Amino acid sequence: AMNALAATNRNFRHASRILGLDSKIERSLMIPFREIKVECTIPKDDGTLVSYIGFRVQHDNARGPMKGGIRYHPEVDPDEVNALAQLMTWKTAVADIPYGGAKGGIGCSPRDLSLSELERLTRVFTQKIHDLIGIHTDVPAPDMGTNAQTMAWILDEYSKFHGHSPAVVTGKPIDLGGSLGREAATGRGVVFATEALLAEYGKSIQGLTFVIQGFGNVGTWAAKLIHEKGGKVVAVSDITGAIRNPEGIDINALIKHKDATGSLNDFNGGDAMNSDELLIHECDVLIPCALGGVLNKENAGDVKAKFIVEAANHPTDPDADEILSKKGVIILPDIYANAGGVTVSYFEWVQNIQGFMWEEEKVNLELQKYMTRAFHNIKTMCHTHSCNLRMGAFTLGVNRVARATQLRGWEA
Amino acid sequence: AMNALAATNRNFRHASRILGLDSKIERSLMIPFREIKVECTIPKDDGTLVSYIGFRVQHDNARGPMKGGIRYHPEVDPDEVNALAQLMTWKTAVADIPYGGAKGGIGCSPRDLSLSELERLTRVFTQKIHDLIGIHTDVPAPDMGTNAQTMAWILDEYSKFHGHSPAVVTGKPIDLGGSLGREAATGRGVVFATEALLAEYGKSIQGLTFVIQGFGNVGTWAAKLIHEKGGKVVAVSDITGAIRNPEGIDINALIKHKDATGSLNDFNGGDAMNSDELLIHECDVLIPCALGGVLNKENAGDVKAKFIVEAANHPTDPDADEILSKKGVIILPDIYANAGGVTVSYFEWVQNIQGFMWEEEKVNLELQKYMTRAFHNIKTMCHTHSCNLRMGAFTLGVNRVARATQLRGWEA
Amino acid sequence: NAMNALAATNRNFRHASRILGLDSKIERSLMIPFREIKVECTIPKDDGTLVSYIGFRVQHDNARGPMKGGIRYHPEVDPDEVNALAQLMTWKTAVADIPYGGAKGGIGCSPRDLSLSELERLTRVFTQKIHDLIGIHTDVPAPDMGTNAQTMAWILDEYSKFHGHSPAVVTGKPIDLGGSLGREAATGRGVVFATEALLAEYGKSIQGLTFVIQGFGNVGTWAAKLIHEKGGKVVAVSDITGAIRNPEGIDINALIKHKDATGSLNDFNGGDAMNSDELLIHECDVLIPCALGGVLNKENAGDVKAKFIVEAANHPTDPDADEILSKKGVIILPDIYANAGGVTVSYFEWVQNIQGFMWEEEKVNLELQKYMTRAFHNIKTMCHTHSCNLRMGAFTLGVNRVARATQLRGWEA
Amino acid sequence: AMNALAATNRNFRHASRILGLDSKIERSLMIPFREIKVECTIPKDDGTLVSYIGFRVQHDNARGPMKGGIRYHPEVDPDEVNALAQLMTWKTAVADIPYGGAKGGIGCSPRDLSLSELERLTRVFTQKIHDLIGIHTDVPAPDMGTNAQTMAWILDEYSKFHGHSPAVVTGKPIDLGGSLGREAATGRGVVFATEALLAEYGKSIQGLTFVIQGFGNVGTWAAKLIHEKGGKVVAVSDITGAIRNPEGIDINALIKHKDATGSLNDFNGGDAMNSDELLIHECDVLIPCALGGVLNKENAGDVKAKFIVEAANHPTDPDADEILSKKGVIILPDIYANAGGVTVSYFEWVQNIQGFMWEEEKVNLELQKYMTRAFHNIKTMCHTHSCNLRMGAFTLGVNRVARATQLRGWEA
Ligand SMILES: NC(=O)c1ccc[n+]([C@@H]2O[C@H](COP(=O)([O-])OP(=O)(O)OC[C@H]3O[C@@H](n4cnc5c(N)ncnc54)[C@H](O)[C@@H]3O)[C@@H](O)[C@H]2O)c1
Ligand SMILES: NC(=O)c1ccc[n+]([C@@H]2O[C@H](COP(=O)([O-])OP(=O)(O)OC[C@H]3O[C@@H](n4cnc5c(N)ncnc54)[C@H](O)[C@@H]3O)[C@@H](O)[C@H]2O)c1
Ligand SMILES: NC(=O)c1ccc[n+]([C@@H]2O[C@H](COP(=O)([O-])OP(=O)(O)OC[C@H]3O[C@@H](n4cnc5c(N)ncnc54)[C@H](O)[C@@H]3O)[C@@H](O)[C@H]2O)c1
Ligand SMILES: NC(=O)c1ccc[n+]([C@@H]2O[C@H](COP(=O)([O-])OP(=O)(O)OC[C@H]3O[C@@H](n4cnc5c(N)ncnc54)[C@H](O)[C@@H]3O)[C@@H](O)[C@H]2O)c1
Ligand SMILES: O=C(O)CCC(O)(O)C(=O)O
Ligand SMILES: O=C(O)CCC(O)(O)C(=O)O
Ligand SMILES: O=C(O)CCC(O)(O)C(=O)O
Ligand SMILES: O=C(O)CCC(O)(O)C(=O)O
Ligand SMILES: [Ca+2]
Ligand SMILES: [Ca+2]
Ligand SMILES: [Ca+2]
Ligand SMILES: [Ca+2]
Ligand code: NA
Ligand code: NA
Repeated sequence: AMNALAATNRNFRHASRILGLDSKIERSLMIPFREIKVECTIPKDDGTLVSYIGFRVQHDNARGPMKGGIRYHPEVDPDEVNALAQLMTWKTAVADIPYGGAKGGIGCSPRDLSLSELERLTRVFTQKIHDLIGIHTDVPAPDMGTNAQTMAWILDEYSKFHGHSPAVVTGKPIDLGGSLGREAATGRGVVFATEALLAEYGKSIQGLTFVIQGFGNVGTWAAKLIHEKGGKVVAVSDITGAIRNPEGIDINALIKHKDATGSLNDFNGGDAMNSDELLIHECDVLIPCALGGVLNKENAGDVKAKFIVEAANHPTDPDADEILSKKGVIILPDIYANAGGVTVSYFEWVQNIQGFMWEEEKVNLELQKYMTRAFHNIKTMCHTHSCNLRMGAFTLGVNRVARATQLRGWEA
Repeated sequence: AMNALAATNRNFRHASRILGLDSKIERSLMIPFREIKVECTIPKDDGTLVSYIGFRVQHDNARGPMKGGIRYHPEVDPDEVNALAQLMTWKTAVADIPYGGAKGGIGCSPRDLSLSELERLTRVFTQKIHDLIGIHTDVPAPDMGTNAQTMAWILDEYSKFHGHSPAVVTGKPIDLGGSLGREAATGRGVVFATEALLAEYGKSIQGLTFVIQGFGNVGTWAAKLIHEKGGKVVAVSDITGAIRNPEGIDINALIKHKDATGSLNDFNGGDAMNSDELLIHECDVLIPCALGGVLNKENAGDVKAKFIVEAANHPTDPDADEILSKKGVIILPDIYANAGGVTVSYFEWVQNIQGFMWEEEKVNLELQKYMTRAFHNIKTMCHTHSCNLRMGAFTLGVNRVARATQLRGWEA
Repeated sequence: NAMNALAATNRNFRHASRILGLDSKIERSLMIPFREIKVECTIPKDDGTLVSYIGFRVQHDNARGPMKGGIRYHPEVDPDEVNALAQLMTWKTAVADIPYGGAKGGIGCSPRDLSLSELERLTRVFTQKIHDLIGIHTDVPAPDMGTNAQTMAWILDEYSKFHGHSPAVVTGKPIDLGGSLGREAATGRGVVFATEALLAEYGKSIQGLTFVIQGFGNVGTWAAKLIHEKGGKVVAVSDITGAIRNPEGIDINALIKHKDATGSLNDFNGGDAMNSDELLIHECDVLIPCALGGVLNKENAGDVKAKFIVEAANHPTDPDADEILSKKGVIILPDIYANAGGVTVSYFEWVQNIQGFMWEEEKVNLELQKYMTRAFHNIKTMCHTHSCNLRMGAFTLGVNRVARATQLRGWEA
Repeated sequence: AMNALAATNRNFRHASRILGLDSKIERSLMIPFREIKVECTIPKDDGTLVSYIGFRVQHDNARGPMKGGIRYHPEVDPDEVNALAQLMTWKTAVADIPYGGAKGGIGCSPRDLSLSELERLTRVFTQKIHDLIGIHTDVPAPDMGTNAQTMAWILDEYSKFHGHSPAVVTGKPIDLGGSLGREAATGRGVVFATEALLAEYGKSIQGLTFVIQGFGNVGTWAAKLIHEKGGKVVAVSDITGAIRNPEGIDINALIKHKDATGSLNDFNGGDAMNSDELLIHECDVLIPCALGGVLNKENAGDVKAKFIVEAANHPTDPDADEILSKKGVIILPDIYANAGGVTVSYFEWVQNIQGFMWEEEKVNLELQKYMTRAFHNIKTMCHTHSCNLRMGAFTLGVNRVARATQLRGWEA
């Protein structure tokens, strides 16, 4: 259970060492451009007040407007938001999209708030950060605990202060300027990333078994698209519980059952298992799709997967990376594998600022090209620097940010 | 040495209980409106880069634009800036000036920077916070390690972004719209505060002995104006050392000597003394004028003063308060005694927005009037609530802030 | 016959710089204006045909505060003149110890040749072209030659379309639109105060002395009227139409009525026509130029008969004339002091506007007197410190104050 | 050498008389929209101050945002900037790109300034004009003495005041939103223009001899691309000297030599020649790529070229035009032949505001289309008005600006 920012800074310092970065540049790159904490106090439906703290860490904007989602989750805190924001900086650079990195969140439990309370909280948070975000400054998006409806409320409230600004947030509903393909983009990108990786070993998804932790926006689309590529999704978990079927779970039936009952439990097409054995389940490919830090020094040694594809942000800490590398496990890093979301967010933003939307086929074709080119550039760094996939992506992104920073200069 | 924010929060909660504040209002008043941390990187004179982190905590704005200084000191960190900012909210309310509270700082050692480096650092910090401050939003000022020249640079840089804005900062040089009386205002207010307290016992400054920790903007003017009221300043210290004379130090001579040599303890008109027994020196009145938290559980039992007048922000922690109370020591609290600075800053801001400067005698007569009225209001709270001077001031300030907050309301 | 106005003003500035011992880099920075702006101003005439003018606003220096200075409509407006006038505003505001820097603007046009509707359109288009450059705490215009309170009303009205009601963006306004009591008369009244201050140093006063006035507009009429009411004998007056003299003194109130009724000073029953180019060399105790700059120059200065010159116009005496006149024993009270009653009461008008509350005229004129008395005292101090004449006493006072503010602001980016 | 603005105004008045332009419209089109001169004072690396005067002439914006580069050169003065700005107005209209004309510069010698000094000067200039330029107002670019790195500093400083604004300047580094093709664009467009001209005579570049004055952004690319189309570049000069080779200079070798030594002198593949006989050197096509006014009444009669293609701005004054016309020399005018720079600048601006960059193949294909179309419209004007190439282009541009001006109207 390592501190999230300590783990991410360890990876950053490793990448900086591989690159030979100057120490003063390295320090500047670590320090976020701006960290914001704001009081967010709303009346509950019964009129009583509740106060939350909202966060937006704006890590780096050398390569363009900052980009990253907003997490509503009880474990949101400054270290977590800082770690996620720094990862967005490297992720956007690896994807070669013209963004820097940011992240925000509120430490709350959304399932304990009514829809009207969530809307008020979202609008108050927007009132408290509207002057610090913007189409060409910092563009939020969903993350854990938020979704396209959350984004609609941000858009609606932001637009009161600045006029109609569809490009100020991505992950919007289609009817409010959202992009076709954005809902499925992170899971679909995970599929593309997994296919690029497996192809290096002469393999494809068909017939392989997959274990998925988390069953939300990322986990459901990754599970559904892997299954439709012929993969055997043999175990899935979420906050409610876990299920397994060694012949592969009928993911579409699982989605129906989850929507209808609110639970993975009592699914007819699988067996209840202990959630805390999900990550060490037998499989070809393990895909964490929920919280970070879940693969650590305590359980990494029990991981049975041959490949790990990080759909979640920072699911594997650096202690686990070492334990797993010794076990022969290949790890496709978060800052590449889950970048389908922010890549299609970039396409959404482009569509909005161009005032004209794309067909879904074009969105998904561009997503594939970007994921293919990013993986190609990662492999080049891995070869240049004789390093593993995580450090190939991390050095790629750090190097691109350092270049843009140096071009912009340092005089006042 | 107790954590500064923990110490201030202990005092705040006690005050809230005295007032019977609802627990949700109590929590809201603790949480700052907005906390900002920004990277401040400059080239040094030799061209090499140095990176600092700048802070501005905007604690509360219910009563008006936020107000508070900018500290350049190596121990600046988020807990310190948050504690100072919260104290500004109570202090402005105690003074009955139409401001809320804020504070900023950079963790740096100004003596280690050249004048050109300090100017670049000040201008970059201003570039990083200009969108967060403003004449009717948040109005900075000096504190430890900054002075009127610093404020000139903030004014000059801010005005590039928003046009000429003299009232955006106070403590300015007279020639750029500063107020007569502001340089001396905190020390002069300390004198008025001390006179008010002493008169409750039939006493005057004339003939009493005083010990002063620190010899900067606050300590020099407190010592000089006490001396000119006939007080005997028997010991003085600063970062370089300490000097004592039980007959009274010639403060004007000491000021000349300090300016000529940069040190205190080789002064002809006194004897060197160990700086670490200054606070426990025999005196009628002890006036800390340097860092916070210097009267604590380790040394409070050895304090020999009959009265403590808090010129520094939070020089006495709550452990020390309890120890000193049992010894019969009477403590005039920071949020009253040092409020001359922010009160004359209010007058400076008024003069700027009115476009027309006042004579110094008007500034100082208004300062006296405000300090006499605030002391009376503190005494009223002390009598109503049967509480000590610190809690009289804290409850006065918190109550005023809570009242403004409740009038503004909570709907979105 | 005149020196170039900017060369003349820079020669005075360089001399003041030398007296003060200014560093050469600071000297150069203080010469260079903050910002010079030239804009096309094209309007339809009443018959629909187009006419194009060039408008100027030179923002010379803002170290001491919002820039301040009038707008001139006159055929001889050009960049050198506007730059010279703007630089003089910087020193004048500093001499007066008001919290402003210096700017000036203008249009090279002949207002007499435009209809009122054409003048209004031109003024509104000029405002449209510079509204983003000026502002209550940035640059605050005012009248000058060829413009008046009605001109300022149109600037206010057009500017407020872009920025909301902004009374303090311009001074010299009509009283009924936020103007200050006392501003119409302020420059002439300040000229009297300044003259009284100077004469008192010689144990004299206005009563019984003789005065010659060149120009009979906002400045010249009020200087002449108020001098006359203090017992001065105004023995010659000119404007663009002609010149009249009466060695026993002209009835200024009668002359005002005659000029109003006929549009001319000529054929006034209470004086004698004279050659307008002998006006400045007429016998008198005190000569007060109240029209164009550079009118005392190499060609006529040696024939000046006045004992005192009080500069109500901006830069009426060039440095060649200064030197000639100094050898003749003529004492010259400089424009950047003597005519500062206008900008001083403009400051008061601006204060009243931003404060939302207007003053009585008695308060305005009492404050004007205080400011003019204090400024003269400070000029005398500089004269004594630097062993220099009145012009250099004022110039060094202003330059020193601007340099001090500049140094405090600093130079890093 | 004639006055630059007098020469350009003479060409403008000539074009207006060909068009029968209304005399009032003519006068308005001559008068620039807005001329700006600003103080630019910086500390040097040793801390001493230096003051420059920065200029931005915004000549005409009837057809759209104004466009034109920034020159750092000791001969920069108001007449030169006014002349270049008026030429940008006609050039943009000839190219049929939706821009008006502007130009800027600072009278300085960049080679006498350090890189940090150049950066501070550039940033201060930007501070002084940021309120007067903008994506839809006035978009600068490089010119003599500035380059992509200069533009990066303008972008960076401007974005402090207005947020990230990549389209505010063109000629940016690729890694900061620059366009592929922009660096080579002016020289490449010179090639296209020359090819369109020569084709009118059944000629092409291959085999012909060229002389080039200047060897910077424009001269190096023009010479390189001409040589790669089989042209014989027989003489080249820059500020350091001149070389000739009647069999053709190896331009790639000359570039490498120039880079390594900083001089064209002592190039192993050419002979020194007197650089003030470069323009009168025997050749088929003469291409000035440096200062304006270099062909004048004194040397035009000695010109030996058959064609002059004006890559520099206003290299030929009207006295020379007449002398050369009598000699049968054909002159392809600057406002057409060098328009590849601004045309690809337009594509860069488009890419930036669209948030999505183009392939270089597309950039260069569009450049060719635009240059071919502009030449066709110039020939149409030459035939309609029985005038030479300069007046065909000048009348095309003036007529397009006059039309847009008339549509906008004149009431307040
Ligand atoms: N949404 C995106 O576009 C996107 C993009 C890239 C990366 N990510 C990352 O993907 C991960 C999932 O995000 P999401 O958008 O799917 O969130 P979501 O809120 O839609 O779903 C989160 C899922 O995780 C489950 N979960 C929560 N705690 C769990 C626990 N302790 N054990 C097991 N399951 C648990 C929830 O029940 C739910 O199934 C996060 O790390 C997020 O930062 C999201
Ligand atoms: N300046 C104001 O208007 C103002 C207003 C209210 C309260 N305060 C408080 O007053 C105190 C002093 O502020 P200032 O403006 O005088 O600062 P300053 O920087 O002008 O001077 C600080 C002084 O403290 C001394 N000092 C520092 N560390 C010391 C140590 N360990 N022991 C002894 N002396 C030490 C320095 O040597 C110097 O004499 C601070 O708590 C500040 O927050 C300042
Ligand atoms: N108005 C102010 O508040 C103010 C303030 C300070 C200084 N000034 C200066 O005072 C002078 C006059 O300004 P004003 O406001 O009275 O202008 P105005 O337009 O009201 O009047 C100008 C006067 O000068 C006369 N004049 C013009 N050319 C002349 C010539 N060749 N010979 C003789 N007389 C001539 C006109 O006929 C008219 O009488 C100018 O130098 C101006 O810059 C004006
Ligand atoms: N850069 C563009 O995109 C662009 C676009 C259109 C037109 N132009 C025009 O092209 C010309 C060159 O611009 P650039 O971008 O190549 O500039 P640059 O600074 O990159 O290079 C200028 C070149 O001219 C040479 N030079 C200077 N003075 C000279 C002299 N007296 N004799 C001979 N050579 C001399 C320099 O040594 C250098 O080789 C200028 O007229 C410019 O306005 C530039
Ligand atoms: O779409 C975006 O802007 C961000 C997507 C994400 O923030 O969830 C992420 O990549 O972690
Ligand atoms: O004058 C001000 O606004 C600042 C006062 C201060 O921050 O130094 C303080 O009261 O601690
Ligand atoms: O009142 C003003 O602001 C300006 C007065 C004036 O510009 O005419 C001047 O002093 O020359
Ligand atoms: O690319 C631009 O916008 C301008 C190109 C240039 O200014 O150098 C020119 O055409 O002269
Ligand atoms: Ca950073
Ligand atoms: Ca609060
Ligand atoms: Ca200047
Ligand atoms: Ca025009
Ligand atoms: Na009409
Ligand atoms: Na240096």
